[PDB]
Amino acid sequence: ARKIPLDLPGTRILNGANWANNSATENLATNSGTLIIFDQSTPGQDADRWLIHNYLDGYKIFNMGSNNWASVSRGNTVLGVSEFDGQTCKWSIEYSGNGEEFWIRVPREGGGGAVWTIKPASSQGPTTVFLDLLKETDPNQRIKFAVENLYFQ
Repeated sequence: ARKIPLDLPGTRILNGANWANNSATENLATNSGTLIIFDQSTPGQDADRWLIHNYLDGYKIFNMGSNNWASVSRGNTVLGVSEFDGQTCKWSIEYSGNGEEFWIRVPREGGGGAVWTIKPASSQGPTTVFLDLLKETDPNQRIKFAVENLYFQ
């Protein structure tokens, strides 16, 4: 509950009422990562289901449908990448102090890493994940983990 659900591959990642989806690329040329889309609809089998596991001093976040890891992009966004990279796929997961909400943060020595920030990309959506400086009162930065056979079945 202030507990991160590890090794539970049916876990949904929520911001508010929306949950995170990811899909494997259909592009032919080399792809640098796919968007993490927050909504209340799921695009493909298991696209909304995530596995969180320890990785060194942090965590790795894996999508069961896309076979991608959530990763720090070079453009201050969070994208799903098809191969694990320890330099981009490790996250700090820090309890916010409220409820069951957490911040998912770029690892940074001394703290202060930028955090997952769920925002519409345009007035027409979609709503995706950015890496912005932490504002402790910003609802768009608060992440919750909804466990299968608890909040939903």
